[PDB]
Amino acid sequence: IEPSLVILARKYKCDKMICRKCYARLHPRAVNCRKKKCGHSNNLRPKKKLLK
Amino acid sequence: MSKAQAVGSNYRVSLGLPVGAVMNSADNSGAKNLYVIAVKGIKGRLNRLPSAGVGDMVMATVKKGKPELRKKVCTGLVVRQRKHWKRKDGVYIYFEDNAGVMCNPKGEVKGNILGPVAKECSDLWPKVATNAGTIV
Amino acid sequence: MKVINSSRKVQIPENVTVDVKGRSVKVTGPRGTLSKSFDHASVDINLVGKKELTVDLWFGNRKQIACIKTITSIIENMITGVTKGYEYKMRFVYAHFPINVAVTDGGRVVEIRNFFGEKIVRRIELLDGITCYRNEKAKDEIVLTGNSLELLSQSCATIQLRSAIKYKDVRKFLDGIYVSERNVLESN
Amino acid sequence: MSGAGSKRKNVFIEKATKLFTTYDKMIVAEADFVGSSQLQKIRKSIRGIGAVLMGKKTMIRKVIRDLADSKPELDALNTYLKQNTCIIFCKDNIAEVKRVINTQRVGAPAKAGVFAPNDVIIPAGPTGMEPTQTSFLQDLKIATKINRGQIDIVNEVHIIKTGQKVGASEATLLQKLNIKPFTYGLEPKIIYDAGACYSPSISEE
Amino acid sequence: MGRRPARCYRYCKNKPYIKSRYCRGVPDAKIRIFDLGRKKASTDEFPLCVHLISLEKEQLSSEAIEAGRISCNKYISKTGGKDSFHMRVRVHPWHVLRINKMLSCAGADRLQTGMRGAFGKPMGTVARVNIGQIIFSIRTRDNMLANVVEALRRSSYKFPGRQKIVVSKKWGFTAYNREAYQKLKADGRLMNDGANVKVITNHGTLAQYAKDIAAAN
RNA sequence: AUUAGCAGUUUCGGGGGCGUAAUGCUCUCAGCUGAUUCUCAAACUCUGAACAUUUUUGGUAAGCAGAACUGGCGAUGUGGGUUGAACCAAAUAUUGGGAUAAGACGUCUAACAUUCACUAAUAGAUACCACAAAAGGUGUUAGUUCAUUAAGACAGCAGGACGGUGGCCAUGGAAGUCGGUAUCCGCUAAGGAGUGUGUAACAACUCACCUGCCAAAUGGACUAGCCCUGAAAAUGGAUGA
RNA sequence: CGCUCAUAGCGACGCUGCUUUUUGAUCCUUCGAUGUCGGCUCUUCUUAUCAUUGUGAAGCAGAAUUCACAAAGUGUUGGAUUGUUCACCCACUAACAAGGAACGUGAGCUGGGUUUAGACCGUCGUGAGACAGGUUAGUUUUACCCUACUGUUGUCAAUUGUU
Repeated sequence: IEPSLVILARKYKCDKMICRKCYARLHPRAVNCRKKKCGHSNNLRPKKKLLK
Repeated sequence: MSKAQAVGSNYRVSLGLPVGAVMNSADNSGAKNLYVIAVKGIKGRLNRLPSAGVGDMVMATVKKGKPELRKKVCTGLVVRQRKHWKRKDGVYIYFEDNAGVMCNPKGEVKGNILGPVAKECSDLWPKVATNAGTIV
Repeated sequence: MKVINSSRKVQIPENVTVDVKGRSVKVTGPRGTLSKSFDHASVDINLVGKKELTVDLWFGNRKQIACIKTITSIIENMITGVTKGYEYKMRFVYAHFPINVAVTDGGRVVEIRNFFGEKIVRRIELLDGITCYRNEKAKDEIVLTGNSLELLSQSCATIQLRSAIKYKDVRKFLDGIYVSERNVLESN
Repeated sequence: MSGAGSKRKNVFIEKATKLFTTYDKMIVAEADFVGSSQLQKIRKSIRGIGAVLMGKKTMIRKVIRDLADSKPELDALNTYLKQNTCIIFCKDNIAEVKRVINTQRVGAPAKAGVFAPNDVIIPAGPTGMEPTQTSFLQDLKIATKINRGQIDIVNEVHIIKTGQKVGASEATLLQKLNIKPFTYGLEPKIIYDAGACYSPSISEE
Repeated sequence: MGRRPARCYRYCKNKPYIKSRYCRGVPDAKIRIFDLGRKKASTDEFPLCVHLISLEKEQLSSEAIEAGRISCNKYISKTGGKDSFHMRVRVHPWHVLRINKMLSCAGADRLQTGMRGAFGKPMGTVARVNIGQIIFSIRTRDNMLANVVEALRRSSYKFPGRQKIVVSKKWGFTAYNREAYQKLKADGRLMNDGANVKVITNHGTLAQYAKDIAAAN
């Protein structure tokens, strides 16, 4: 119930590949940036998880 | 720092003490004078001296006093000034002399204040208000 | 380039009636009436009878070819919406302040007072045609409903994006109203 | 090209045509839900008497063997173009194969999108619903009613069969509770002969 | 180089200038090592030759070469061992760079130092390649036509200009192909030293096969 | 000038090993010799041809300094390159007609038609000449080669993802999943002594792997065209507009 | 390197660029003369953005900080020492970012220095004298022309017949 909510939240914010030459937030299947500043590129990393 | 006042900050009270202004220590401490080095909350211009009206926190140094305090930049408060200013009332007040007090960076006067303290100052700093004999 | 496209067909149920004039369709169904324009080159968009609407493209580029399918999909969506409407269930969540949502169907608007302890009453008007209704399961959801998917989704998006603190860490908080079930359609 | 790739398909062809004329009787079973733990107990009883041999959609590569036998593939009951199948072979025990196959079944809750067995009852009523799980019910678009002093969506009957996908919500409900609707494993569709059908009738016992 | 941008000596200009009795002052080269992996291994072991050819005619520096080889030497342990690699580099830095320095880099003068005697002091070295010269050969097993390819890719970044990379049809450090080499081997015409085939002639060997034929592969 | 192993020495220079030990026997190892191997040159050669462009030395370079050949400029306009000492056409008594050269032919501006791709950028557009690179792009265009597929591929969606066993190592605990080494068999269409999430470690989830549904193409690694990224500078702004 | 983890942030050994805010290189213009340095004053422009705006990354829990994009719209200080740009400190500040304009700005100033003649010292020189060493004293001329700018009349010589 509560975990579901958390996962939903993550879905739109946290689970997105976050580029590198750019820092554009994309989507978990990404292999490009869709930015003509980034030059599309193929430097996608995951967006990091929470840490205290 | 702090400032916590009051709730605005007044209701400005006129430039009176530019920097390089010597004023009376008006406080139970070793200091007799207070040379004003600069005033807190002065964003500049281009050849304009920082100035302290009343209730301005003023980085200062003791020119003449006991040598335990001298040769040391230190925080103080302008508590009354000879340069007149308009209040809400309508009336223009001015005092007999330029004067400040000693204080912590937070605005804590540890001595008791000699002479009139000026209502604006009282309104601003609570500790100052407490230690005043005369606010009038 | 310039390969000659085939047709893209979309089925039409006998519940609805699809008009088309000047490369600009109009589905009419029981629920209402959606309208949409499509502007392209040599895109013959015709009716076979009252069972198939066809979209064509004589000598398409790759770009041109791509958009045909999109067009078809959009008309399918319209068809769907005007016979059995779209329903987006949005769940809202934050880990301390209870987010106060309340609908006003007179204004056709959702308003959110609390969400991060923000004392603003964050509101935005829902798009034309669509409505929300205050559905409860434990004070956790709002369910938007509509004819047009395009509008409905936009509405959802607006209240999603707005409902989010825009200062410091995005992972730490869960603040927002997010779309949970979007594939569901209102029952008839 | 053909007869290549990882873990070759050609190899499987040898099993599905040459060993399809070395047994007396057969049974066409259904494997769309049974596991490997459940199934390895039905690869000991069956293995001793015959085998479980099927490459899966290699009945169309059986047409060379149908020259003499004339075997039905699309003609028999179940055309096998909607469900997975695994043919059971037997020669020693032709009578004691139809029931021991059903003895190794194991019951469990339904899964998300599974093809599902013959019988699938959804949880409902006081036993089939909790008071804490009413929120979930409320969330759903379908109506909730008070039957027998409990808030429920009310359905305690068969709404799906073999080769019909169970709903997600229903599956979730099943998983949450301790309700196991039906015991399932390798379920016979029909009994099968060499070049014919012996009995075109289901036998779950 | 370290002293300057390599774009100063990017391209081949001037006549070749070498460490000689007419240019004795030159500093020692950055590479004094043209080795990688097991050099003791026989040519009959490793049959695959992955080269790296400079696509441009240019002055490819000693430093650059050094950088390249270590990149390959740091793509030996992460993939495979040292007993699948061999490399003679095939490009030494023979040419030496002259550098006419100036005193007033931070200081000042009214054209006192200048070019009044402009000759450059030897400082640095460089290898003068062409559009089809080999700058790194890797002899290896046939199980690495990916990893030595990717070693050499890494090297390519250390070098000026575009850099082609090629998998040969020979056994590495040998004239013969794989269809011809194999034929020789079958026939007994092949013969091995250690990391180099000799191959048994019929012109020199008219009637003296008592050493060549004895040690045939 | 320089790289590499290899053979024969190998007892030798030195380390040991080998029979209790030795200029006695064999190795790595140095040295000697032999046949192969990498690379090499203004001041090497067996051999050895035919301001501008080309050749060419110093210089990081210069619209720098210095040479060779040829042609210009200077001494020389004219047509063209928007503009211009040297570029291209082409040489200059005064004219007419003709037809051309370079170069152009939307409009400025004398001169146009037809025809096939490419470019989706605010790009790009007359050599010298007013710039631009390494390196990137699931932008598009074409091309190369390899693999898979009606034995059911590819994509999605669905089912399964087991036994020996928690193998053997090690230890608070490491039980497929901190880490070390082997990494096989059973039962199978098929399931790594296991790809991560996770757990004191587990469990649970996920992947490789196999198969159902659907139904004809699909996947990849390169290549080079244009295009995009790379690509920041001071008055306002330059494909000449 | 960053406990782990190449690329949060850094980044060897290398390589590729750009800028003309450094100093050289050169000698093309200027030696019948383009007033050198710094400061004050004033304007404009650049972006390679210090702050502020909106954003996106982070080893971003919070606060704080670092990294990047769109952005040059608005800001970017008072002082001690020094002729000093530069430098270094004190204090304020949201920040006290980097730069250009004949190294912006001498018929705008100042003349502190450099930079004539007087003079002193040190070292050098037999000496006259030298010093890119130190010290002290030492003329800053002319706009009324043209344009530019600031403002001011006035003609739109039909301000569309006149006012």
